[PDB]
Amino acid sequence: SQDILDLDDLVEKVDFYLGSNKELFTWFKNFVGYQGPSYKRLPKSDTFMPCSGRDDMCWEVLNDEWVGHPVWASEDSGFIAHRKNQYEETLFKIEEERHEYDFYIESNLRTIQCLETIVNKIENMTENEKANFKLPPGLGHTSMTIYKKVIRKVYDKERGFEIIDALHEHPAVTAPVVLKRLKQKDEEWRRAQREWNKVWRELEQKVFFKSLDHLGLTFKQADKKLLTTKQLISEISSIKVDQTNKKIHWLTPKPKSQLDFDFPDKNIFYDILCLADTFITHTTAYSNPDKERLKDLLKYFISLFFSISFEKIEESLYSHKQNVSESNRSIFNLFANTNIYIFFRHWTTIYERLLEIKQMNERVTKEINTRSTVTFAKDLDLLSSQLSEMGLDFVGEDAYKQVLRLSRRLINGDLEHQWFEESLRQAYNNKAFKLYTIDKVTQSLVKHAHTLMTDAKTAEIMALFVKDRNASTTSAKDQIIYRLQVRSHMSNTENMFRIEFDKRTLHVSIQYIAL
Amino acid sequence: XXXKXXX
Amino acid sequence: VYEATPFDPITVKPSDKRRVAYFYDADVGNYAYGAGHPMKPHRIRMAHSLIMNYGLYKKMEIYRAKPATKQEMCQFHTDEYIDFLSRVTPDNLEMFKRESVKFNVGDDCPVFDGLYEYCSISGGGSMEGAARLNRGKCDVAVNYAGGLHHAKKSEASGFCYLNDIVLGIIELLRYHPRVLYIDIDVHHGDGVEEAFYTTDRVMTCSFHKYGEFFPGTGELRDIGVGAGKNYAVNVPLRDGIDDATYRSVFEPVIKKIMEWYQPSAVVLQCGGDSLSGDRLGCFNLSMEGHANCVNYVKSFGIPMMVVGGGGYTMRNVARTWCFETGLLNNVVLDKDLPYNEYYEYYGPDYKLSVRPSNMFNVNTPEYLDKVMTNIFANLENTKYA
Amino acid sequence: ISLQIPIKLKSVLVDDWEYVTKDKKICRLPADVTVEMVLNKYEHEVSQELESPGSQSQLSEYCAGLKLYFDKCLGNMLLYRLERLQYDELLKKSSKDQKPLVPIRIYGAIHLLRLISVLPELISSTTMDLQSCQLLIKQTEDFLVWLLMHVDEYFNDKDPNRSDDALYVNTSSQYEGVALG
Amino acid sequence: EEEPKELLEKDSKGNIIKLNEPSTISEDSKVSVTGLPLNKGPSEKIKRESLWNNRNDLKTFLTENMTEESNIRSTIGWNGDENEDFCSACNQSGSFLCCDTCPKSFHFLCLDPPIDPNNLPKGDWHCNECKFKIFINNSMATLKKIESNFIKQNNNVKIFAKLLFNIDSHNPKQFQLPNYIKETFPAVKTGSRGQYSDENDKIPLTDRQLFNTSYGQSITKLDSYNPDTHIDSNSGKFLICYKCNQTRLGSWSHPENSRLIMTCDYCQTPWHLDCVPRASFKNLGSKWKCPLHSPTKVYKKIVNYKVWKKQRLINKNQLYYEPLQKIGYQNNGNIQIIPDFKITQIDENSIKYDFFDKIYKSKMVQKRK
Ligand SMILES: [Zn+2]
Ligand SMILES: [Zn+2]
Ligand SMILES: [Zn+2]
Ligand SMILES: [Zn+2]
Ligand SMILES: [Zn+2]
Repeated sequence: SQDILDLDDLVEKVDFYLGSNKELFTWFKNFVGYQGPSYKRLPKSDTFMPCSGRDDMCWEVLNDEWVGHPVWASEDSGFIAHRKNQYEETLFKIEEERHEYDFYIESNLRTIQCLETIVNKIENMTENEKANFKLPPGLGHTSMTIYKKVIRKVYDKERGFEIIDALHEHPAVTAPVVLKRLKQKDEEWRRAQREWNKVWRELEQKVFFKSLDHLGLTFKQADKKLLTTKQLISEISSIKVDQTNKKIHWLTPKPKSQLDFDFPDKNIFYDILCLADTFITHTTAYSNPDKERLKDLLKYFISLFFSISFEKIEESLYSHKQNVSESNRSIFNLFANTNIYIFFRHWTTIYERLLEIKQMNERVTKEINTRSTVTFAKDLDLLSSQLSEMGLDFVGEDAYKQVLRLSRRLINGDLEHQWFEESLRQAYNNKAFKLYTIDKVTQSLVKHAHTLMTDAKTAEIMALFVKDRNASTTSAKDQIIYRLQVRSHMSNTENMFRIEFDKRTLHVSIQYIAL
Repeated sequence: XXXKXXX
Repeated sequence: VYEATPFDPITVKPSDKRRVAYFYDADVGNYAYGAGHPMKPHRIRMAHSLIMNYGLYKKMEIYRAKPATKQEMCQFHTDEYIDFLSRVTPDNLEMFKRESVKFNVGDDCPVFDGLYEYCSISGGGSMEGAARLNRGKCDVAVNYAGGLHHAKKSEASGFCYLNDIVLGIIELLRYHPRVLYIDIDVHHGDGVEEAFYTTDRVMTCSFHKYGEFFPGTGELRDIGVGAGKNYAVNVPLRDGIDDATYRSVFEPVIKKIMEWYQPSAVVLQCGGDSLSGDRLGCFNLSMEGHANCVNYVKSFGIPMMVVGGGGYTMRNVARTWCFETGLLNNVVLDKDLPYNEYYEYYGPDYKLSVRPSNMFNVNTPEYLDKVMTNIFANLENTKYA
Repeated sequence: ISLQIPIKLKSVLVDDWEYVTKDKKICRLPADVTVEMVLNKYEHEVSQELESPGSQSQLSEYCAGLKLYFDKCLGNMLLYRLERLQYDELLKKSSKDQKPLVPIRIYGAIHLLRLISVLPELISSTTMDLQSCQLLIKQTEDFLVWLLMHVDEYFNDKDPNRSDDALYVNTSSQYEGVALG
Repeated sequence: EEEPKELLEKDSKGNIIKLNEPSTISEDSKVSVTGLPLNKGPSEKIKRESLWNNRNDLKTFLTENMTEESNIRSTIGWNGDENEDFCSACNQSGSFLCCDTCPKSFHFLCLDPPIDPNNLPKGDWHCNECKFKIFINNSMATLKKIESNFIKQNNNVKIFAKLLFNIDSHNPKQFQLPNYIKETFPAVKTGSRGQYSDENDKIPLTDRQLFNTSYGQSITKLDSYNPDTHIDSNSGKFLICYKCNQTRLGSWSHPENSRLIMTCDYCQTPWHLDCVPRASFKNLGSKWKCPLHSPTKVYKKIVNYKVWKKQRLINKNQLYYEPLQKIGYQNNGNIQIIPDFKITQIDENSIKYDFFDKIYKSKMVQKRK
């Protein structure tokens, strides 16, 4: 409107301003009728007498005017280095030492070959021609420097150049002696390389699968932070805030949920209960009177919520531990305080960390039960026997039966928390890092159940839930009475949730509530 | 600093 | 425009049997970039050792392209730059102090013995590999010693002293009206894109990270200038791209290029940097993720040149290069590994495989849906051949 | 010792110091309007309306002194580190061509303005008396007012990346490698 | 120490029948391996720390006999066609031609005339100051007899006499604006070695923030869901992106649903990296600017590449002369929204009317066509 900016730029910027609001920008376009960072330019300064072999097409078609440099699009300071685990750095160090040995041995071998051909020439030539023979620079072969480096590395660089000169000159001597010495160095470096290969292989076995464990090495510390009350409410509140923002700037009324936790597979609940029972039986913090109440509460909550026919757990767990010693019903709201929510969030965290293990277990049992050797690691014993000597390799049986058995071994402490990591590493590639914290997550789940009963008002809300679920028919008035009754047992400043459950699909949706 | 991470 | 689907196993195309001219000098590999440097020419030998120990020399021709000459490198670089490379050695770098600073040689692209030989070998293969593609003598030239796509007209940037790819495309251009340079190295083909930034006869399409990595360039809006406008494509990506996503962005993009900028030759930089486990990379790709790129480019039935550029794991690059070589020959390689001269190098299970790590894939949809949407809009201008 | 540069020339100098150092774009030399041309136009314009030989000779002496001090100082205190390679290349070109360097006939108005800005420090560095200091400052301020009347002739804003007829030319990586290396 | 015998060790008449190989000893035990010497196996320490507590199949020697020397393509050669460590002139580091006499040091391209490193005058080189010291003898009477004569011989430019005189006695000095001109613009600020910076340049990060950040920190806000703290720090609320109008963080059990968000350096408006198409957080270089700010360079084509730049911010010299408003009143682009570098003060309704009549009278002009 003052002839400093044109229509195109105005519309382009108003797009960033009046963007997602499609109607207003449509009006703007209709009324106003709207129908490279790098590569600076070198002007012409000097391109005269470069490229002594350039030709017509090559000269012109190429680009000389526009130039680009790393420092133009770096603001004089940039090019950060991608971070690497200490295991990746150990792999790099091993690789760099292997390369050192190979580069100094293979080049010595190339020079040995050239010198062997030369010496063969010398032997089949008579004394006179020996004394007159004279190799040219490069020894007649394609290279001109490799033999130079090889001799310099071996022969006292000053005397090394003295050699590289004598060799080019009279080779009736020198070439034989130089070949001998190169043979001695070759065998010595081969011995050393063979010795070093053991330690390099062992270090590689130790650190390899860890190196590829990026999201799993930070795990077990990110779980502690992000698996907490604050973070768990933060996620739900954020989804609610996004819905309320598409309420400010998009439809006002519609959302009636914010999470959609789903449970396609039963028979994982029993595994969670088994792990909880094992932990309970191991803990010294609780006393035996408390452990039984904890176990009963855990087995009872899920059977009440998902309607899992309590006896089913009774028989399934008993069968699981039997072989151990041989060696109108519809949507049903729950309502909750922060205490119930984090407990029922730990439960779904475990279930979600085991469902992936189930699917990958099908595929990965298929895989592992066909893990082929090759041919030459066995003759030379080049494979990692460590995970087999202590029987952590997943050969022989299922994957979603050895993960849980190993978890039990870990909770009881019979299994080191380090070897469990490796066992879950080179038995899943690296896809079960979320299981690295299975003792800690189950410990937290049992602690939250303990808080669930030995709190006071939380136990009362749980009792109210028990009363409501065991009902047969409920009305909107009954639901309202449920809401106010649960609220009565929480301060007006506490958060209330609306955990919902549908028996048909075994999917539960949270409905974070505003006072 | 204005180059590859290099050695 | 970006829809993600799982990654299917690589299957050779039965209707695209190709003659393959695989270039390898028994000397490239005896040169070292230093005592701690990432780039290591020994990778090329290890790729050969697998290629040879596997059965592939029966299905291909091994050529030792003669080293390039000064007047032959100068077709892209400058007289003084080449004159500098041909005379600088570790024992005389001092006398070239001004030139070393001038040409960016000494700090991260060091002066190692036989530097000139290495570039000549890399240059000769790329030039000669294009010659065979030119004189209808082969349908695929494999030079896993060039691919040095960072060297520019007069500077040795990022371990690349001589931009042999330009020499190759220059040779490919004395025959083929158009070329397409797909680069899939994690870094960006600054040297190659710069050389053909103004011309419409070469479309440099580079996939890379962009934002804080060595090249620095390659922003989505670097689409060429002058007549070469819209004939340069850049696909900036974030850390930890995986096969399912790379394949879902690489494939639709390359299809649209090949469909509208109908080329008569293809150069495919195959850099091992974009593979999980890199020493200077942040891409989470398996061999099959890398190889799916090579197969797709092959699928289009156009003469191709495959060069090996960046790779610093030297084992995850040798494997894929062998897995690529034994994939242009229409035979899917075995997952075991033959007894090579370098078998200790290979991991716990001495198998032809590079394992993706669990890194988080941050290249979310609705971003790759915008990068591809922009690229498609630009390519709409190349629609008219 | 308190020179009054108009804010417009301050903005021009601050564009210059933010180009040669941040954007690494040295000036286009030889310029379209060198120091000789600008000083000569200044003389031929102002002396045309001055009064008395005293003033008509003060102008003539001031321009001559400006030119002679520019020629001896530019190589010494008017180039950023980046421009000291352009300067060296011009010097070597002169030596080869056997034509002694004459910066007044090569460099443009921006470097003259640099000289103006640095002037007070140089005046303070001498034992030069108060009367001459007053006269110098008055003449320089008059000159700067004149340049203000003709700012959109010597310091127009043009894009080096969009026109070859721009006062600034982007450097090359191989240029600033030597210049700042 | 046996003498460094010249290996050939000719015996009778240069027949070289007998040799004498150099002693290796060195270049051996060199301990330059990235470990211990190359001829020795891994150390006992490395062993203890590191351990875990088919040649007939080699198809390699069969390579020379299937490699064909290849020579096609051009192949014709295409024949045809004590001393200071910083430069006293620019105050920076580099190679120096240190003075034998003076303690000052200069670059080779900072001297006057610039000196080529490979074409040094060699011998002994003096700086301008020491040359003047020996040319003047440091006494005042001779210096007077010299400088007054100089002034007399320069009568034509006597007005500039001493300025001309004093150049000879000064070493070369890099040009830098005196502070009395930079101060006019509070935004600008010098850099570490003269890198002349503005408000648009990001504060540099420290080595602690880059080289010490653990896995998941720094530029590493791309590797984990760990930086879920894209929640408004000051208020504890959620940083909402301006375009999608929501904050995405998913859960620790669904980190793939989180979308990166960044706050603009100039105005702290949050944006999704996927909404303003970007591939990384800046963290370096310049300060990020939303796509929601007004342009500074407004390059215009009507070629007529007429440039428009927003006048640099002036010291509180700054003037705001009040309008009488309504149409006209053509400011260049400078404005100070209100409820000789004169920042015009346009209030609110004037913009409305000015845009209204611009677009309307332009549409009527189109009608004229
Ligand atoms: Zn690379
Ligand atoms: Zn200096
Ligand atoms: Zn001195
Ligand atoms: Zn902003
Ligand atoms: Zn957004």
